[PDB]
Amino acid sequence: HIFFEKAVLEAPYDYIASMPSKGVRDQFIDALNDWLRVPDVKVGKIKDAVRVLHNSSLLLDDFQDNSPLRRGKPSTHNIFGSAQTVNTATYSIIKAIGQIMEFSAGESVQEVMNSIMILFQGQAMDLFWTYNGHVPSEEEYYRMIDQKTGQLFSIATSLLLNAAIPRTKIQSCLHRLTRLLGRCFQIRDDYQNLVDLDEGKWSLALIHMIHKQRSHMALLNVLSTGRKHGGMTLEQKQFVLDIIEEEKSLDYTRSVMMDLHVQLRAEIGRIEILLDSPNPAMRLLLELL
Amino acid sequence: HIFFEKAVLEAPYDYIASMPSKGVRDQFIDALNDWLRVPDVKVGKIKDAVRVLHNSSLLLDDFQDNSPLRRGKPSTHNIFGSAQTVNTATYSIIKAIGQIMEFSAGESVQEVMNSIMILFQGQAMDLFWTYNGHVPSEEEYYRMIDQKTGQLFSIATSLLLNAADNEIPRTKIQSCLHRLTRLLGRCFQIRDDYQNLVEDLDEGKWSLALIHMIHKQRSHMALLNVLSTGRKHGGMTLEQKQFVLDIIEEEKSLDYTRSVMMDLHVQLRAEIGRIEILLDSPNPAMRLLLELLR
Amino acid sequence: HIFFEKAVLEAPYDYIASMPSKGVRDQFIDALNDWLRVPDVKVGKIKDAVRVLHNSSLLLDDFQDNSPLRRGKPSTHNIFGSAQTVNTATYSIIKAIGQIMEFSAGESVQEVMNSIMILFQGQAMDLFWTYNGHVPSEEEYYRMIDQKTGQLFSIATSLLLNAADNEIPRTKIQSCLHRLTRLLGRCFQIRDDYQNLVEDLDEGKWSLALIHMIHKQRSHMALLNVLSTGRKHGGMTLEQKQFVLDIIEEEKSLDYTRSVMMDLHVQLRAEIGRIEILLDSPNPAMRLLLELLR
Amino acid sequence: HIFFEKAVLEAPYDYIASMPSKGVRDQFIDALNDWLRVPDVKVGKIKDAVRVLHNSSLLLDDFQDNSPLRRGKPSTHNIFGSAQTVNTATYSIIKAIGQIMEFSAGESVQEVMNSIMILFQGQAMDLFWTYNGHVPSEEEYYRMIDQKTGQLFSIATSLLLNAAIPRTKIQSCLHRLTRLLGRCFQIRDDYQNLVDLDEGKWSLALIHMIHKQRSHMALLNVLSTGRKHGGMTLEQKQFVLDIIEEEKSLDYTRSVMMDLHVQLRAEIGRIEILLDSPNPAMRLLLELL
Repeated sequence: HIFFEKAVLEAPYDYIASMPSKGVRDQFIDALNDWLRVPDVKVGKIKDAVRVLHNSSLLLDDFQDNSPLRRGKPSTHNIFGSAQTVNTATYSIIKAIGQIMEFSAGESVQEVMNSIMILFQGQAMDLFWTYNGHVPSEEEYYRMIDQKTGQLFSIATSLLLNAAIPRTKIQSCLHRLTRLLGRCFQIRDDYQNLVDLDEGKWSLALIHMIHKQRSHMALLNVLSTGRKHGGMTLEQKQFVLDIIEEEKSLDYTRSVMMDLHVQLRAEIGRIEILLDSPNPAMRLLLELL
Repeated sequence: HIFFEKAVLEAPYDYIASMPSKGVRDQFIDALNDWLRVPDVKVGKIKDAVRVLHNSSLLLDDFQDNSPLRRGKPSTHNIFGSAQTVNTATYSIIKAIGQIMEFSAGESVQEVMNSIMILFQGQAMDLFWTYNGHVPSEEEYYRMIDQKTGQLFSIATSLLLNAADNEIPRTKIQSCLHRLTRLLGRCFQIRDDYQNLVEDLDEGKWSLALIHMIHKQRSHMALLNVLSTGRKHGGMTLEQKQFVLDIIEEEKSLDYTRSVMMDLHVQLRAEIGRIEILLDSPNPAMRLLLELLR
Repeated sequence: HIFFEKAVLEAPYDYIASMPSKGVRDQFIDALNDWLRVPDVKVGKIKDAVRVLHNSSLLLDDFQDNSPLRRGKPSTHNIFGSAQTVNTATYSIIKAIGQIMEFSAGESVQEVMNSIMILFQGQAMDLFWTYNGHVPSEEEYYRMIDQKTGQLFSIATSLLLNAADNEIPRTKIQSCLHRLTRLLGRCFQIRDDYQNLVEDLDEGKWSLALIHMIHKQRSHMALLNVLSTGRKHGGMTLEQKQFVLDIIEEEKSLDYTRSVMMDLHVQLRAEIGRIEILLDSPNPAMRLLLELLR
Repeated sequence: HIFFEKAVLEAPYDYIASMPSKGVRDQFIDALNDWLRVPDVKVGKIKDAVRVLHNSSLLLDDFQDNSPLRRGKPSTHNIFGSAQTVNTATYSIIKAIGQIMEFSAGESVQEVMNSIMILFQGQAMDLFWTYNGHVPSEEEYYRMIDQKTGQLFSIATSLLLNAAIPRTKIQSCLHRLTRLLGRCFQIRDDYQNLVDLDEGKWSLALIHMIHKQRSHMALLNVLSTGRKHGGMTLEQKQFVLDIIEEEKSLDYTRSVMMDLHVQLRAEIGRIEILLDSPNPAMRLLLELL
């Protein structure tokens, strides 16, 4: 009937939903709801909207990096074919927009529309630097990371500032905290995924090493010419392993995390002092990293 | 520099922005404008957004059906890779959705996006059939063709009408126009099909001819089993493809779509004459659009 | 010398003539003899012909499902090649049909072959489903299982009864016996299935479990799409196979066949008690046959 | 319904039937009906029975020699898979037996049952000599050929002698003509198929050359060791081509045909003189070769 055509379109989403999600986009909102304090009948709807947007982000990601198994279960790219996964991810983002064009928000449609166009620009960069071997710089890797991960919490917050009653004075001093939390969470996720293979999959633990001016040019010319001629040899695979240990990129991630925290605990304090009410939970949210 | 990011993202959509489309969406919009009588500023922004949706559908369709040379240049999938064109298409769809929002919000645009998710339910039906091999019926196949090809004309008309003049009959012509759009989209899909079989796409997709043959009790088993061996071996043969061409030549397949195209053509002709009697004047453009369908 | 031709033809069937079958057709025939009370010359020729049909079905089945090690030796397909085992199987089927003709022709044997062509309509249904991927229903799946596994027991019983004693109730027990055969064959197929899932055959075939899952609206799409990708890539994975095992563990699949096996077991038990009241004495062998079904 | 399960089993047969059959098994019976003169309501049934038996023979053959295209259209082995073609060929022979267990014949069931067991023995030999490289001898190749082709006309005639009224005096002097016509027709078919590739596909035009004691041992050792090590080289493929020309196997087929004819025209004469009625058609049947 109609339920058939409706449950076949939403089948890949129904497969990615049953995954044991970390529950951060649904906890950051629960921690941001301590300050903004929107009604439950609305915060739940916004949580649903950011949840479908993020699950569709995973749907596009798990295909945009060919991986038979993402975590525990097999990857949607490897179960429903590839054409089905793409044609359901696109429908899912449009459905989330229509969910945002509703009670989620009325007049600031351009606000979330632009904050989604940023989310796709910050991803095209990753696909470009992987498909074209064009190694980045930290001034651009941090740009991309904040252009692809933080642009989800940005929509998550820009819709909670459209419902929550002071003024937008917090905005300029609230977005900052959003982008900071987003970058730190991506960095923590990369760290846990590391503790390696290349094949066009950059990270902080690689943009710090491939720019270490000691043995830098050896690196900028080891990946290439080998990634063309097959993939890599066997002593070369150990070479970069021992190279990452040299300057200890794995410790620059620790240092940047030790700076994102002390940047968070001074950025949360801005909100804690703007509104005269502590937040015994958002300070505990930092246990994520 | 954003000047570079904003041009690596748009790069795929720019690659088929200049392809020789020989499209008809433009002619249909310039023919509906003969009735709606909207300012040229409007008929410009509408074409400059429905063309984005169309080219985005091309990226999204001409990639699942991995093709080679298209008009002298290879398919956008093989050049920019699969992962990059998908991201550019998902962005370009949102770019057009944002373009729509700007021109108008009165009379609601929550029914202009609810008319795009239908354009993806249709493609979802098609990509579920071609993948899981489930043969369609005849009514279900017509439903998918209406959902997938005609829905883009439906978006264009539902955006045109929403800023038509604020005069005119308004709603008293809306449902009639929507029926005209459905029949016109169905004809323009079925005509490209009948031109393809004058076949060559037996690698997975489902034309109306295939729906005619697989449903006739004579040789129904044979054709069903041929498609299964094809999808099992990834392409049938140059010999088995000649067998399917001979089934088409046997069951009078090129005579059953013609008897459907020539029927939908007279139906569209009756529909257009019904539009010229609903507080409207002649449209020698629409009757020149039907001539572009053999 | 014919001594060589007559031994290269019989060579494949002789290769599984000594395989450790652990079969049950013999036990069932020796249990039906407890009722029919036929001369041992009969109960010998019957087993020496229904065993030929069974081993021939093995050649014909264990070849389409190209397998490797079977009981410590490879499948008869890989040793003698596909073309040679098929010819030996088609000959051995006719050898058993000719064997049947000899023992008896009164009461007609034109209904003993009409009960073998059913055993091939069943296998034809199975080889059309596994090939063209058409999912079965539940009643159609039970029909195929009755046609394919139970029909060999039906041949044995319709040959036993046709020379049962010329005394006995005769026809007044024929239809009851035929219902007993159908239920017993269905149980012995479903039990081998439930033992296979304590799975490992997701390369094309269709167990009852697969018919339970693909029919439940929850995750019906997921499982259908997994089987399509499997049959498209020729085998799914070691990862996707674990996904199907987790669906089985989720939808309570190993609890729905058990609720069907334990139902068919009580049904068979009631049927056997109904046979002991139809001018017959106890059969402590039949009630020891049911114990060989967990 | 029931028509479904009935038309799926008989679908491969329905595909091999639409082929443009030569129409020999339905013409040999029409030419044998001149002497025996059975009723039409019976000769048609026997023609149907031998037609399904022969179409099932083709079904097993076209799979037992892997060929994507037999003639004009594609091969049943390459359309319905392989498991379907086998499981319909077997059903077709059983159905033909049941058609023979009827009006076709009543009491002489063993006659046609044995004449079908011979038809499968005469084929197992071919599959053995192909699957095992065991080159035959003419004393065995003629045996196999008469054991595989003539055993169809044999059933075609043994059922017309079960309906047709003299005695079985003709039998012993009628079977001979059947087997002679069967061998000559197979030889004519092989000749037309030749006027080559090996891969275990013997013929008269090969059993005559691979036994030509001049260059014989070179042949018995050229095929093997090469058919294992890949297939063949490029000068070797021309070698046997020029070898067949040497002794002219292609002319021993002509000589054996020039003997089968003069053997036929003296075997048909036996029937022509036994019953005092000429046959202006069976003499014209010989135009097949």
